[PDB]
Amino acid sequence: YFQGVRIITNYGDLKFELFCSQCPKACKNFLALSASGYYKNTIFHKNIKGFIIQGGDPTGTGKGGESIYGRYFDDEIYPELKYDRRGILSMASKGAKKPNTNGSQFFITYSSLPQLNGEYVIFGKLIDGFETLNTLENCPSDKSHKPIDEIIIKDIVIHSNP
Repeated sequence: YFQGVRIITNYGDLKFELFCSQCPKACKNFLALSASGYYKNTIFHKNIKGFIIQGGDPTGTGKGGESIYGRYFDDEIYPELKYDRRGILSMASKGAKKPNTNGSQFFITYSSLPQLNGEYVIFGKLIDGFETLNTLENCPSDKSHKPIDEIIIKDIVIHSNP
């Protein structure tokens, strides 16, 4: 089952395993947006050391993005999927506060974050590119947590092992 994707950035590649069985709606959205080029030449607009790095807004402001299903789609949230390691991949939203408000924006965690458990859809985990994530974490941000130099997602591709 579970597929891999590679997020190709201007600082190197991040490889994620996606949780296909558990979170098919979140995974299909991410795959279909990725395939249609929706994430090409976009930025991570928020980067907070020891917390999260967030991108996936074609607008780059943190206000935009929509799903393949419409503006929003429903949560796939489970006790078995937790923020229990560095490199978890999730959908941004306004907290499960305003449930079922996933769009296109996503974030990657820099550590275990039990306060986020149940709050956001987790749908993958980093399996390779840990060195890339270290580099990203150390990229300076301004006071609004915006990278000073742009962190760019060139593309997100479905990875096939040779």
